[PDB]
Amino acid sequence: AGDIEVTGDSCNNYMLTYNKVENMTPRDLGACIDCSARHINAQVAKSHNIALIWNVKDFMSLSEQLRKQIRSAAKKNNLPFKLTCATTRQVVNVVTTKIALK
Repeated sequence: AGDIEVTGDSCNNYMLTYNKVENMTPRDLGACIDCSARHINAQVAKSHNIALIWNVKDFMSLSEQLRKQIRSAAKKNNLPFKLTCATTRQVVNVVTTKIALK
């Protein structure tokens, strides 16, 4: 694979709405809920200059299938994807959707 930027600020565990919920395995769905991952619209993220900042341990908890799907969606939409060891969450100033089946 290769290089991802590593930042030191808070994470958001945001993933694009292109990664549909019904297309994940029960394992990856549980991992997203366990790390409180949220859905954000791509054009919504681009206007607010929002980057995809994932906690390293939380990103690791996802299957490699979904891990590649998230970074591929960010690249497709010219959105930066970052990793961090920070566990503090980004203050949410943009509308996002909780990932669940509800």
